Amino acid sequence: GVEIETISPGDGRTFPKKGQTCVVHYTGMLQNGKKFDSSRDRNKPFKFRIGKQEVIKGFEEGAAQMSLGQRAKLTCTPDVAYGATGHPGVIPPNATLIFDVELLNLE
Amino acid sequence: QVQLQESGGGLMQAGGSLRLSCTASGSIFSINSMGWYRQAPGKQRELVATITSGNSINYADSVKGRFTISRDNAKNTVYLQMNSLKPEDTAVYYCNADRVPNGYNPWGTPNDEYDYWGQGTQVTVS
Amino acid sequence: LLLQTNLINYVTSIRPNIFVGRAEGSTQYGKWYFEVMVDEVVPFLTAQATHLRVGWALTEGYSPYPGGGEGWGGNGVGDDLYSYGFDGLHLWTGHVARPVTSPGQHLLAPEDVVSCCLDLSVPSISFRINGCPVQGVFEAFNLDGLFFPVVSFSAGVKVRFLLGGRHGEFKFLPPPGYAPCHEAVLPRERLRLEPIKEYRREGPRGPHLVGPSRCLSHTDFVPCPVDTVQIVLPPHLERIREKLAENIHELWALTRIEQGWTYGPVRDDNKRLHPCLVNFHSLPEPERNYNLQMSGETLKTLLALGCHVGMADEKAEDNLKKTKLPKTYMMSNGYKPAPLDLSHVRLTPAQTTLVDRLAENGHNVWARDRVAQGWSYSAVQDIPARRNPRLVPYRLLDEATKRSNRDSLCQAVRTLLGYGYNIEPPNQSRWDRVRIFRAEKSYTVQSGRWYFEFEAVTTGEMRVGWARPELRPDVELGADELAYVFNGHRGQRWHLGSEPFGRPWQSGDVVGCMIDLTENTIIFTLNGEVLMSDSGSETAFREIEIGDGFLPVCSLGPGQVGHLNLGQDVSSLRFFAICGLQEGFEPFAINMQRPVTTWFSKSLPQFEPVPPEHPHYEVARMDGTVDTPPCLRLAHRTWGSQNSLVEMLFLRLSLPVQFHQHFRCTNRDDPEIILNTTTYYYSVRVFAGQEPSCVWVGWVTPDYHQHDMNFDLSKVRAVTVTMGDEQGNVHSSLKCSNCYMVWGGDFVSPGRISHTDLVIGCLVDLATGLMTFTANGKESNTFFQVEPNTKLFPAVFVLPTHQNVIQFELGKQKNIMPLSAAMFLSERKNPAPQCPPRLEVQMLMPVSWSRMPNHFLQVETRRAGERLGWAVQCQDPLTMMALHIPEENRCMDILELSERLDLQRFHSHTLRLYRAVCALGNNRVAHALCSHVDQAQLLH
Repeated sequence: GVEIETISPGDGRTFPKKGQTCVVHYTGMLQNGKKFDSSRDRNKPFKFRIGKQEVIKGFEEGAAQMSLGQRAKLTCTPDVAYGATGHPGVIPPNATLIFDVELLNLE
Repeated sequence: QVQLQESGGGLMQAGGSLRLSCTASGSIFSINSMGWYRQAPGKQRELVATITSGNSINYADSVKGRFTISRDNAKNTVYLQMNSLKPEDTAVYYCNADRVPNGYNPWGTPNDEYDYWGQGTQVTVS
Repeated sequence: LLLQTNLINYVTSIRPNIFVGRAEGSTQYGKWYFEVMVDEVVPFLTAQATHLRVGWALTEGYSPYPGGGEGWGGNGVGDDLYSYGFDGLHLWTGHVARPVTSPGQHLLAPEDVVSCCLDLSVPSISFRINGCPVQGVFEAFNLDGLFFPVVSFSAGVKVRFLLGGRHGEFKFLPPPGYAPCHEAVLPRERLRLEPIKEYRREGPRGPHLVGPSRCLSHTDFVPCPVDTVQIVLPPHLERIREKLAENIHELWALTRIEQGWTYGPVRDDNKRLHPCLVNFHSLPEPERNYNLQMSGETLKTLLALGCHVGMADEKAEDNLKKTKLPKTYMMSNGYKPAPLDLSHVRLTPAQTTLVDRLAENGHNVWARDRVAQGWSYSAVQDIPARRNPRLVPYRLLDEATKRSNRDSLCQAVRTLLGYGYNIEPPNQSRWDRVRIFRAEKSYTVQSGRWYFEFEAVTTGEMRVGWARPELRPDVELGADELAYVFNGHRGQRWHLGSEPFGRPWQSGDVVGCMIDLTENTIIFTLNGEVLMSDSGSETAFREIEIGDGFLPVCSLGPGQVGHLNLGQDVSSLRFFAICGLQEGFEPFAINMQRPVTTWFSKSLPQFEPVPPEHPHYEVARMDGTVDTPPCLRLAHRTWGSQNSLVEMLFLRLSLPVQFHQHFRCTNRDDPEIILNTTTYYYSVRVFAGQEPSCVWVGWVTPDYHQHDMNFDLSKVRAVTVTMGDEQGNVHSSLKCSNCYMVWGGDFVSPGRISHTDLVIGCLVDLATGLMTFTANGKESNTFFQVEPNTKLFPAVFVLPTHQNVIQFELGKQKNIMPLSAAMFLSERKNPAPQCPPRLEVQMLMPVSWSRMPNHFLQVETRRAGERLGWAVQCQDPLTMMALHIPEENRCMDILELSERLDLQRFHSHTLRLYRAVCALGNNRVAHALCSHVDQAQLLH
């Protein structure tokens, strides 16, 4: 499963359903606090749809669980993540990911 | 360490007799002019008549009425008796002893701050 | 195995200048409470979460620096075992964030008020936000040192300090028994916001380099008087003390007569009536007896101190005019005598010092008995609350109370002089006193005529001159052959020894240092005038070999400031035209576009490898045999010699062992146990002749910088974070520390020099999370349990008292796997012990060089008023790139590699490998390299 913990209050009562675009500003790291994604250095928000399964299922469920303008820490287990496959040179074949996500500008 | 345990000043009607026993237990040095302070609830603190070793009493503006204050230096005890209860006499009453004799200190600030303030009691007038 | 790089922020720290604590017999209060409110916060500015933490800190260890430091950098409150913080979601201690189930569960935001309360009786720090208490509390921490409020923040945050009632007003009522922090201000000083520690300051002419600052200790508030009543002086007590009492009575009555005080047979202060009203004091009076105690105690204290009492020409005192009369005395009083001994004999400086120490002792005894009663210190007098603003020690007292306690003693001493008295008057901290600043080793000059200037703003102990690139940070300037320096506090030229030269300087005087490498000469000019040697030579030093080069250098003592001007701008150079301009001397760094970077000797102890040329210690790598495992033995080269040093030694192993991420439980040795076990073995053998009471065996964490030379097992840092539910009952209690060792004396107490060596083994389990200790095959009662994701280094603390001391034995036991498997991944399943070259013994070193940042955070602090209190704001971004060493769990500035010539080469080859792996159109690996090196780092 995916665990969600709030960090800052959000707008609330605005959860993206299937079929919208969403822009997020996220930072993702290993279980041992090893940063390997940060959308802030690229200075562009990550754009993704819901229902196309382009992003991993854990990230999609975590993003759809929270509301607009909310900052949330999402812990994704390797089962709902790459897990054994991982990423050569990026992610070990067994790791639990922690991603902080600030959903904004729902469309 | 010298502690002044004071018991008395019970609550009775006007005109009654109240006996207050103050006993100072501690070091054998500097036991003189052990006297009394009063403080009304929410009002300024005043100095009641203070007896010194040798039976000398220093009075003030609040000694009006029927006071009698006697002391014994053998056990450092004071038996203060009040016979004139007034509605304005309700206050917390503290018994304070110090090295300073006859309300005088030839040092200055040090011995002035050199006071042994013991526990106190409550005096209430109906 | 590869250095990491990332961009971090600059974090600064501000305290409220209120130090509190407790000790045996202290005059302070054990409960405190303060308030901080937040006005403006700009989250995610400069692509990084804004830092903001509020809490307490300890004076002894909390010394943050602008650089990276531990972790990934940006250390604030709670990133050390000396501070505890709260950022809104977690409680910070030991660089570990533990979430708290607060009612709000949100990060610090504008219009947020945080109340912090500290209890010293039972050590506990608690926080609450907007009236909502947090569930977690810190407990059972070390009570050494003093505590002060502290806030750590990055750029883009504005806060206000509601310190008591004078400066700001509390938004919420304090808990009962908790005094506001405004009551703990010392009488000598006023409230003022200031940083914790600094090595530089902004000034009118330019940056002012500052040195160490003296700090009060928790034992400075206790009174330590001398028992003077024990000594008796009957020859004075018989007659001299009543003469003193007579004149004291004279002065006493003179005061009343000068005052409105009237004469009245019974003491009536209301009508100002004189209880005695007699010129000659009536001796039978107990008040007169108490004045005899006056004189007696004064004489006893005088004899107890170094004073020698006596009588010399008392008939002379009787002969002079003792009965001086002003004719203004009251008609009840007689002729009050004024000896006027000041005219006959004035008070000597020694005499006024004697008066001062007598007054100090008289106040110290009173402070001691007030402490015995149970009084405390407060900025506002409160008799019912047992608070007195004058029970601080005499050194801490203000000058008004000093003169009030000194006037009568001055009169008494004048009387004594008139009577003719013949009284006559009777390792780690070393680095914390001197801070050395020097230029970078890339600016060394080997030819020409160079000139630079230094300004002594504060008259004190500073040493300015030229130094060699090899100059060590521990040694003082000039004590070796690596520095030609001048000390203007005493007028001494210093090089491999001190010799008088020149004259001492004053405040504001500028000294110009000029080096001539063509003539091999050094010249020091004070205010444009060349300092003169005793022989008559203008050159302070001569016949100087060029060698490898020279650099400007300066050293400052405690509480000293100085302005160093290399000479980038000629218009800012003073006295250069007076001396040096027409002599062919050029200002240092004249055509340089950017200011010269400087290095300072940081005083943070760290573990470094044992050098092979160390004259006192030697480490041998003994191989393994049929019945002996590999071992590293320590020996003393200079033991039993006149020129030998013996002191505590802190040693560790260079490689750590790391626990599992999740604690999933868990002769002839059986292979299933061999390849299914998780415990590891590690032993230390103390040789015969070395006292077992002077060795400590165990493990250490990466954050251990305590170089105390009197180390005891009770001096280790320890804290307990307790998390409770809403009802208050705790569901979590986690211990945090940095040293898990045992004491060798415990095993030897149960039983002079013994022939048998002492073998102590430390069993570790990386799955359960526990480590145990055994001695000579006997199970001990010492156990420890630690949290996951913790890496520990084997370590020993030893006091050498023998030629051969200790031996690190790295082998295996029955059904137990050795430390090589735990340390190395490639040998994870190898039961055979081994010692690869990487494994090594490292020693703790007190001082090391560090690089000062080029730019610093600009923090603006002031006070808005009594309604709003003090305000702090910082709004200018400032970032830096950090280089992180993985195994040691600490980072450093990427620009520090200009002097680290090995790490620079390794990182350059790492970058070359990074290019090589993605070379020739390997886009699948080029994508992966972005997670390691990113666009922001590349552009920066």
